[PDB]
Amino acid sequence: ALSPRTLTAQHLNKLVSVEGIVTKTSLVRPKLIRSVHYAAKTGRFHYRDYTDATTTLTTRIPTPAIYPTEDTEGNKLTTEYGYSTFIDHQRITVQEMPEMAPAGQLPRSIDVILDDDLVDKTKPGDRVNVVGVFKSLGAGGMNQSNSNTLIGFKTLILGNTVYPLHARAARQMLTDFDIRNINKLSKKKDIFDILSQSLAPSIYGHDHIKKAILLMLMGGVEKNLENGSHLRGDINILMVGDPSTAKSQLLRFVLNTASLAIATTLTAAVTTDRETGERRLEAGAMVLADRGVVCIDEFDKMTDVDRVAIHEVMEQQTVTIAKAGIHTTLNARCSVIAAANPVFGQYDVNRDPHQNIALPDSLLSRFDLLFVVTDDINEIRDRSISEHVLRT
Amino acid sequence: NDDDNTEIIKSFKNFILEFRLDSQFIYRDQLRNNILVKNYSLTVNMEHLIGYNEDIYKKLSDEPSDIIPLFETAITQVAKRISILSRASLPTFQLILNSNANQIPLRDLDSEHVSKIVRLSGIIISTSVLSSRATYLSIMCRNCRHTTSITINNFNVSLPRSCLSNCGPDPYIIIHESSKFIDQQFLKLQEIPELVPVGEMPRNLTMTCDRYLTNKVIPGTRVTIVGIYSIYNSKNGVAIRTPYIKILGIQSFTEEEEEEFLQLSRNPKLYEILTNSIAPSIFGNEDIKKAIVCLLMGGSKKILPDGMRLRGDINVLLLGDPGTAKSQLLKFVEKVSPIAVYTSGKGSSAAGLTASVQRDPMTREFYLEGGAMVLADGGVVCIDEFDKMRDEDRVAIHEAMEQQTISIAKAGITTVLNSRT
Amino acid sequence: AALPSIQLPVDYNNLFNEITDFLVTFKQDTLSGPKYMAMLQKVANRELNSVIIDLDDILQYQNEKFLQGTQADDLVSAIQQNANHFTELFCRAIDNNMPLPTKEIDYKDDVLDVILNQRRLRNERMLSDRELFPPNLTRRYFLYFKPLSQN
DNA sequence: GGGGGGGGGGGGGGGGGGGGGTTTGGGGGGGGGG
DNA sequence: CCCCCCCCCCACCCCCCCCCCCCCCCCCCCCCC
Ligand SMILES: Nc1ncnc2c1ncn2[C@@H]1O[C@H](COP(=O)(O)OP(=O)(O)NP(=O)(O)O)[C@@H](O)[C@H]1O
Ligand SMILES: [Mg+2]
Ligand SMILES: [Zn+2]
Repeated sequence: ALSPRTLTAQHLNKLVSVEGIVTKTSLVRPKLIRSVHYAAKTGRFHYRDYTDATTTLTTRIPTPAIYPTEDTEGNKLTTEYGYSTFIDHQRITVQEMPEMAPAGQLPRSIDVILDDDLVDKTKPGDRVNVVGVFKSLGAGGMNQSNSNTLIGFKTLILGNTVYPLHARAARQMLTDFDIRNINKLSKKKDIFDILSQSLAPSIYGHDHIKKAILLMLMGGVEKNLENGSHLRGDINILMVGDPSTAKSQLLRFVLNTASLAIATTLTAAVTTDRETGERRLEAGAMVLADRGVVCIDEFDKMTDVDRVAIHEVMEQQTVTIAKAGIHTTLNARCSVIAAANPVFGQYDVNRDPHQNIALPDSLLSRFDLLFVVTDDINEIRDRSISEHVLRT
Repeated sequence: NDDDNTEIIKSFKNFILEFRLDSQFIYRDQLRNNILVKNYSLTVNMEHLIGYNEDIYKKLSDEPSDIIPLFETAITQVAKRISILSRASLPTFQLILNSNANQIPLRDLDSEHVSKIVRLSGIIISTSVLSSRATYLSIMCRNCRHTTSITINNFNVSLPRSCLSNCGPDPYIIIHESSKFIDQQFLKLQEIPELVPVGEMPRNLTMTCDRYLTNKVIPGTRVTIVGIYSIYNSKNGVAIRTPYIKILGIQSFTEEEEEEFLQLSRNPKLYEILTNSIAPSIFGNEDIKKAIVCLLMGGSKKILPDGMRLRGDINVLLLGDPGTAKSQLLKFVEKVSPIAVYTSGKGSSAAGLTASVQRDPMTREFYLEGGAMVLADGGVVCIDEFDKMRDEDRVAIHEAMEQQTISIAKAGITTVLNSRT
Repeated sequence: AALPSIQLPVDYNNLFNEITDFLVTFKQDTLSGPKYMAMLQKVANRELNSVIIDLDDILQYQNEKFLQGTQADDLVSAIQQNANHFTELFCRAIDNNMPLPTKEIDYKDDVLDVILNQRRLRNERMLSDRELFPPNLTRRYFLYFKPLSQN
């Protein structure tokens, strides 16, 4: 039981478990392992199997990626896709958990190789435990091209299983007990208080904020009028105020209560990266939250090209693309809750949100509800939260 | 000459088995005790090798790259003889050298020291990730599957050019299952700053270590190195060669400082004593010195049942008039704090603060390298004249100062680093 | 470089015969010459180049044969499994069976006609004791398989 | 006295072996805010 | 009007090729008819 740090050359060719975090997931590629060929005149189906340092746990002579095209008798061969066998192949770089990395050291990392049904078991950032065989491969500079032989051998884990560590319900099951108690509760009058106050029970006060949050979670109905003329039913909220107030903690409670909820701290874009010789259309949180919700902390920090396009989310519940010939429009039909801080100093309750924060009034006005919260210096609140922090 | 090598080996075996001072066989004891705790190395003081038989030291120092493997071999044979009943398997033991030869400062090492044993000192400014070097290669011919092997001594081999009895031009391959490997690590040593010549830029050496010398140092540590000043033909003048050192030894709680610190803890006047001991030439500023002691000690770092983790590190800002000894206090804290980094605000860049991309000249491939915050992890970063720092740098301070992390996505390398500072 | 070989549950001779049988027989009879041979007369007139095969037509033909009590060896599965090879088989069947043109074309205006006619003349000069071409050269149409509908 | 056959030189073909094939910092220009 | 910001620009297999060797052809010389 190891991590990418304590994984050591003594462990080579042993079966190991590595605790870590996924980074640099490669694209999935099909790897040829058996090629099948009809022989044009001979009638027989010839074939060839293939080998490399990753497809086998033990060393065997590599078979170098060439399709044969002629029989022993010289007759030409036609390669048979479908009958030929390809396995999915993917590389993932497991990083050491930064909590484990000691003082003054960077986190080590290693490349896991995954085939077929272990492919895409994880995505970048997933905390994971992988089990596989730790291996060396390649010539390590022992081949006579390399004048420099101080370079070490490449090493890998050939994966045998991938356990995502999600723990240290997106649609829930419903029992008859749930059906009964939901309906029995719904006939009571104080449900709008009790359910909303069940949100964020550690938070002092802020009843109206919790009620407004519940109305956003149970948001309004869409209106497609005649000719399909669309008017938006979704609700949008913004919590302006001081830092150290309930805001960010309320966003945690909302994020863990809602479903199809996206965490941010936008719109859609046409994008490119180091290895891509190509441009791809990317989804921001509102597109990802289509008919869901977005949680936007530190919303005062968002840059101009984002804020200019937020109007399309707020008015049309959509976002439009306008470069690389991908002129199109995407569904972004979400209900948003955002939070923001003063750009300088504590919040001046005399000044407007437009004045305490750089966001324009012509943007701030889009939100259905616009709260301003502040760190009231109340002794009862301070006594309570203080003793909670001390017990912590 | 194999008989001569055998007599060298037997000479070293006799040195292990016979060397004795004040009734103790120190190297038999050290080798046995090292075997018990399962570290297969031996630390040899060359004063003792000289004192035993200076002919052996002369052979060693004339050509260490040939003699050191023979000494290692002798250590293996004695290890078996003192820990296994033979006629009723251990690896190749690492040799480690202690020395008091006169140091050559890192700038004076030049072509006359090539392949000599050298003693020097400096500051370790970088420590690469571990890497695997072969000791025993199991080797196979691609055509006839004639198998052979290479046993390697890592002091400077290649695959054989053609089959050792058509068989193809360049046929051999490695059997990675039966081959044996060791850990190798690269370090960069910079010369001691108070030894740099006037107006010079400080010079540095790349150097290597393996087995039980890996992970033994961290960046910023001041060390004395014993190693072979040596050469390799890098890919990047004409007939030129890259110098490097193959390390053979490093020097950088004890059971009585345990008692000393118990006694000092028991002293009732301790806080006044430490307060006086911070920047003792600086008069006054008593409460500020008291706060510096608090910052040095830190609070207590904590973990909750949720996995959530709470800051132990204290941050202190000294804002005030000119000539109030602020910079003097920071430049003292960089001395006393066991891990510390000193920067100045106008000397900074966001990269050199959090972390930066590099391309290693040795592999010729990318790797990420830590900035001032990472190098201060576990201690204090002293940011002098902080008011002069650019806005983007002060933004980059936020994560490393409050979240105590640095999140990275550069050159395709996604990574997150720790910054307990 | 010697190769091993294995037996497999298919025969391209049998399937080539099945493909040409389908081509010279089938029509969309539920809507009441063959659809494909008529379309190939349009190809022969140089009025069409996009030859489309419906997998639904193949399925209807298979069901007609199975209804008439003979197994059609499920050509739909074969083309859905190793599609690329069956482009070659379908094109060879068409090249073996396409009828001659009806509409006039001014046939000599195509360089391929002149050059292959000249090669034929030269080959007859040889053949007095004193393939003609690779078929893709002469093949003017483009062949595509069109998928199954929901069923 | 011319044509065939023997012997030697010169050229061409064929085979075998070998080598090659993005981040960070700095200055200056250009534009926007106090 | 002046200064600061921010933007730009720049640093292992397969083919071609060459070298080596062997055979075949063509010319010259000598003999035979
Ligand atoms: N209280 C003091 N006791 C002794 N020496 C002092 C004291 N205050 C200042 N000095 C001396 O004055 C100098 C203080 O320099 P420095 O540490 O740079 O002050 P500072 O607070 O950093 N001022 P500045 O760099 O302009 O922000 C040193 O040479 C000290 O020796
Ligand atoms: Mg100062
Ligand atoms: Zn061989």
